[PDB]
Amino acid sequence: RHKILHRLLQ
Amino acid sequence: SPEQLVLTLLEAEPPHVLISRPSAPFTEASMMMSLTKLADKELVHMISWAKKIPGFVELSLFDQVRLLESCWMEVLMMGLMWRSIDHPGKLIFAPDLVLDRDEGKCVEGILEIFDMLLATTSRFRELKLQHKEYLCVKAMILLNSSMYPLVTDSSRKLAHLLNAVTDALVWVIAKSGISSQQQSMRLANLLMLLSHVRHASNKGMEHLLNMKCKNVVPVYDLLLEMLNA
Ligand SMILES: C[C@]12CC[C@@H]3c4ccc(O)cc4CC[C@H]3[C@@H]1CC[C@@H]2O
Repeated sequence: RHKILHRLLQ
Repeated sequence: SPEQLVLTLLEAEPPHVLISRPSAPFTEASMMMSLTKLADKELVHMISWAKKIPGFVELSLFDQVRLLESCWMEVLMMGLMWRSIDHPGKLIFAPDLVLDRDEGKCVEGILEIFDMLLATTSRFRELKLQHKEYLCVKAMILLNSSMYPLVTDSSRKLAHLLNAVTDALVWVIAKSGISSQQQSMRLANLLMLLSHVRHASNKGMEHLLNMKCKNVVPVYDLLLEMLNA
C-alpha cells in the first residue's frame, strides 16, 4: 500500500 | 533552535528537477504526461527533503508516511509558487517548462487550478515573501496536517517539531524590525495562505485522480502509489 514510500523512508 | 533550524531547512532544499516541453505542440495527454512525470520525480526528492528536517525520521514510520501522503501535493505546489513568484502570469514548473496561464486551456479542468496557483503566488508576491519565510512555511506544510489517532509519543514529537518551525518563522519575521502589530499581521497573512495552498491541493488531487481514471494519463511508481491512496 505504501510499498515504495516505506521503502524510501527506511 | 531558530537559526540552526532555518539553516537546516535551507540545506535541505531538494534539487530543481529538469524537464523540457515535448517537440510536438501540447495536447491534453502530452501536457498531463509532462506535469506528472515532473511531479513523480519531485516526489522522490521530497522524501529525501523531509528526512532532512530535524526530528522527522524520529517520528514513527506511520507518522512519516501519513504526513507525506497528506501534504505532497501542497508541497509540490508550494515549491511551484516559490519558483514562479517573480513571474506574473507564468508557472515555472522547471527552467525549461515555463507555462503561460493560457496554456492551461490545453487540459480540461486545469485552468481553474492554474488560476488558484497564480492567485496564491501573487499574494506571496504582494507580501514580498522572503526565502527564509518560504523555507519555514514549506516545512510547516509538511508538519501541519490532521493527524487523528491511528491504531498502529510520536504526536508530542510532532507538536515539538511544528512548534520549533513556527518559532523559526516568528524569528525570521522579527528580522524585518516592523511594528509588533505588523509582525502579527504578517504571520497571520502567511499562515492564512496555508488554507489556500490546502485548497489548491485538494483540487489538484481530485483533478489528477480523475485524469488517471479517464486513462487520459498513465501514472507510474511513486506518483501512482501516492495516488492509489
Ligand atoms: C496534479 C497536476 C499534475 C502535476 C502538477 C504539478 C507538477 C509539479 C509541481 O512541482 C507542481 C505541480 C502543481 C500542479 C499539478 C497539477 C494540478 C492538477 C494536475 O493533475
